[PDB]
Amino acid sequence: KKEYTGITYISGPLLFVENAKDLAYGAIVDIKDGTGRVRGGQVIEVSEEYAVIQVFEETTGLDLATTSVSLVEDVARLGVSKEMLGRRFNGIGKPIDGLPPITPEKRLPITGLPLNPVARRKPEQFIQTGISTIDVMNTLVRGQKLPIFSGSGLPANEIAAQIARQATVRPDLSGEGEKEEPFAVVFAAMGITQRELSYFIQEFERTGALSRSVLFLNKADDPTIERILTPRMALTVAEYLAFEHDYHVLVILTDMTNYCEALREIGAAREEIPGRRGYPGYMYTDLATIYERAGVVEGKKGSVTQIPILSMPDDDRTHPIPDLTGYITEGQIQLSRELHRKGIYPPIDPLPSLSRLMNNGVGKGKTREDHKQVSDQLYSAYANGVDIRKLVAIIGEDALTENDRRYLQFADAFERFFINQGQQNRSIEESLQIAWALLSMLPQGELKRISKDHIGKYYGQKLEEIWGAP
Amino acid sequence: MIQGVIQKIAGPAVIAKGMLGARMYDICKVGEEGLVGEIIRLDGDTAFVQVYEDTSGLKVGEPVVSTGLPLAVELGPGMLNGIYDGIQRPLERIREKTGIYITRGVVVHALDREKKWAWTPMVKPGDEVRGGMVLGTVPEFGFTHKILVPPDVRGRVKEVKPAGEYTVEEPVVVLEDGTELKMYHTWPVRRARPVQRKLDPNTPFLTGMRILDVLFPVAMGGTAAIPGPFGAGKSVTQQSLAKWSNADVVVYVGCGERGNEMTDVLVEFPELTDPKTGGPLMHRTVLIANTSNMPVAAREASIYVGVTIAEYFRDQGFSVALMADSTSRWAEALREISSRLEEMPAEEGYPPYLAARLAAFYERAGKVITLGGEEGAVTIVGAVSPPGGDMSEPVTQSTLRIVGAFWRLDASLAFRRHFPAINWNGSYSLFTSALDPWYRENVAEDYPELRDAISELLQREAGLQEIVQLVGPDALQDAERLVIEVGRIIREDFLQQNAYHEVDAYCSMKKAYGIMKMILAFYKEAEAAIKRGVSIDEILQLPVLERIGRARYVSEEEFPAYFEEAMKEIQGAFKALA
Amino acid sequence: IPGIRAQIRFIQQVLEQREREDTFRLKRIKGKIEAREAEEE
Repeated sequence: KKEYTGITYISGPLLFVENAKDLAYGAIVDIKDGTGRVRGGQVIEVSEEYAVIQVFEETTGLDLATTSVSLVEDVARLGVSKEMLGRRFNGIGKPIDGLPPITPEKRLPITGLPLNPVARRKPEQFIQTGISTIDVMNTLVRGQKLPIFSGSGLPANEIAAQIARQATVRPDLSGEGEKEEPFAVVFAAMGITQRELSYFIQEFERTGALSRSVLFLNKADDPTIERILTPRMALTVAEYLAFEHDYHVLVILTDMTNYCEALREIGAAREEIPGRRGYPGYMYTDLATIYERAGVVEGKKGSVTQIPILSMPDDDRTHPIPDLTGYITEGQIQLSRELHRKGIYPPIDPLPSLSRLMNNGVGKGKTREDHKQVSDQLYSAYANGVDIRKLVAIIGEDALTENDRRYLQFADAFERFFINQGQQNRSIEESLQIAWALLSMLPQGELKRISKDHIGKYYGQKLEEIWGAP
Repeated sequence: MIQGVIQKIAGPAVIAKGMLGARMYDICKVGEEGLVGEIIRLDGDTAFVQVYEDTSGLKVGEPVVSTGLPLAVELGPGMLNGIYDGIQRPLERIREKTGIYITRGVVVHALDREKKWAWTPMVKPGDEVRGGMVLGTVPEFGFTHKILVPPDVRGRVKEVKPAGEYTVEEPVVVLEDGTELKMYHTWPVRRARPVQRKLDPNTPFLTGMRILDVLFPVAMGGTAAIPGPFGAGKSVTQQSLAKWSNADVVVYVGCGERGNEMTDVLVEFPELTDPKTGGPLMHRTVLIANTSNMPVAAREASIYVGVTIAEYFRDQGFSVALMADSTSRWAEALREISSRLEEMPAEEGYPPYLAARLAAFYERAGKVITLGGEEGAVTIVGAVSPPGGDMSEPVTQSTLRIVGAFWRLDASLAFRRHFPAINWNGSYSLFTSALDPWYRENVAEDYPELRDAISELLQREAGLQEIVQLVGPDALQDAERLVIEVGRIIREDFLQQNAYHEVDAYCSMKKAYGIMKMILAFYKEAEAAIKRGVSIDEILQLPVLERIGRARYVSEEEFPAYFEEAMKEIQGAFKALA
Repeated sequence: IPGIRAQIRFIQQVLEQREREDTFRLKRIKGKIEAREAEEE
């Protein structure tokens, strides 16, 4: 194997090597030093006189006399297989769960190709996450990109793990009748700590969710370039499964802010001049190359749904990261610090949340046909309840009209029975039941969004099940 | 012709080597895989190239070839019913070639080189020709596609090809000095195609929507701008404007849209739309689809490609309507391109030439006398979508200074079931005074005064709402009650329009004039009555109301009779008040 | 409300101005490192 000696420079993350015309741009190399310890590096610049290499590790043993550089691969690839389901990987594709490496059905470039616009089709069917404020009011449709806007201290890892081990597709509600479409979850974690890593492993092992999952876990002190490669490997596996084996895939990307920070550090390490607010000038197109490889294609039966989780840096929805993410994706689910400190889990605020494709995935043939109007009615009632709850502090309840006390009690029971669901796994029917039992508090005729048929059909139930059962 | 090697791959689409003959902003072929890129800086022997796709896998020593010509489009027969990307690449043939993905370095020609067209000459040997003159004819999806001399060509005919049936490449006319004219030519997308003279904005662009055509019109060759809030039904408005207007050809430009742009462009247009007269609407429109993760060069050039195609169809003698899906997503790509060249930002990061580029786009609109002596026009309707609806960003400010009309869609209206959800308070237009004569001569001698009167009623009813919020409607006087009621009647029987009703989908100018005149007459009568001593309650239950509010759904033929008899009925019910 | 909006737009102006200054400086130092690495080549 051809070895390249002739290092001329070592500083920080870079090192220059001479007489290296035969290294392709973007290639992956390895760096063997005087003690024989082998590191890894990527070629970020090549010309006639020398090549620049970014070492993704520390450089504390290197010298200009014993170091050598050798090629391992011309472009970054990933060996995929259908027997990855159940395995854990570190974020550049190496196993960390103590099992043998896999044998690939093929090797794929992790920086995949863009989808052709005339090949997609309109997303049509929904996914049951088991959480009522998401299913009923912000339904997730197969092929959508729905991000979760979290905070600094809010529990987004718990919500991620719960959605991961609860999600399913419901073929019986549609005409399909029988369960023959497979479901898979791909779980990419970026810059997590050891505490969170222990939590995730324990959660995926204690309930058998691992049997249908792939995990790409990337710790906080690992090389940053691995943090850059993690989501691309995840989405490569997802696209392969979906469009070669008809799987329905659900991809979760745990902290896109960690990704953006790594991207900024790398861009600065190559001496690029940044853009607005200090982030790279090309962050929009980068995030787009990640998010936009998701959807449903025409003539195929698989699908790729995507739920990027990110924590708004300073609770600021105008920071570049949530800003661009909102430009690209189709809605957002907004966690709230108030509901969190009030002891509610999961702390989802229905008022600033929104699913943009929801209307094309609900109704008869897809879900129960009262879904849309019940959603709108719950929204309006909760808004009125919140306003009245604010006014009753300066007026006092005795000076309120009757419908107002109705709305007050409604909003209270709403956030105590609908939102605060704990670790229960609610179907869609249980959620619609609870919604109707809550709407039954308001007087009939106040529900001016719903049509009369459904009001006759479902009104009148009272809170029975949520306290008659766990 | 010029050819070199690679000297340095500095990273993301940045190359160099010795190519002394090469010229600025030429299109080049990088590597062996043939990646395309544009030359941005010449130095000594070397030249800097900006590749479009990613360069991972390239190495130094590979060849670099320069085509010798800047970014260009192919203007000829075969573009209608077609779906292109931002640089005129046929997406359908790409798919048929390489599947559901777009592999890098794929090569396809915009015009199908194999299809045969039925040529029909219109010159004979010895004829002098200049730039822009007609040359022949080809039938295409139901209209004669003329064949035009390129705008910079001049000579005398030597020979013409007989009627027959040829391909696009066949040289159908050979000029004397030796140059051959094919069925198509090419044009740099960054140069405005020349014309004789620009005419004035004195003829209206008819949309078929009452509010846009009456309260805020645009002239032939004018420009408007609409914002893009969610839930306001922008797509339905755009489709109605596409299918009902008096434009012969439609060009739709979707630049940098969300992944789900098909859901309302590529699955809707081909089927869910039919013209007034025939089959598919797609037989007279050119789509330019461009999602978010396409290369930035394509997303930035999409606007210019679209406007050049529209200028072609105008120079041919039609009247074109061009719509930009989101110019904010285009300004984003512009900012990114600028940041790669390390320029100083002006405000909010945007380069200091944002306004110049925006004007260089919008100023190609207009009605002209073509080089061939015909008349044609291009009307632009471009959408702007700020971050959180703030009209103070630099893109919106730069736009509003050069457009002629602002149609303010608003979600709060579609929340209360008002369609189309155009806010009549924030909207405006600047073409009304210039358009008045055409109105007097083609609609009615008093049309402008009725339009101002309706505007004034709406203005008063708006300036009255706060006192209605404070106490409620029943607590007001008789005159204030009357103006509230007549304002509701206006904005529920004249402004509002149902795009799916097979009769209310369209409306003429005379139909709208009739409705306005009906309402003004009714209001004059009612004012006289309540001044006389009738209560507003006898008035609200008058039977003439359910006919003045039903006048939308009557056909365009049965409307003159309906109108005259409804006017007589309005006269009658007043006598019972007298 | 007008007073708060005034304060906000003022703060935003100052922040953008500082950002512009420091990007100017960054461009300068990059040009410098390239020049003085090439002159030593």
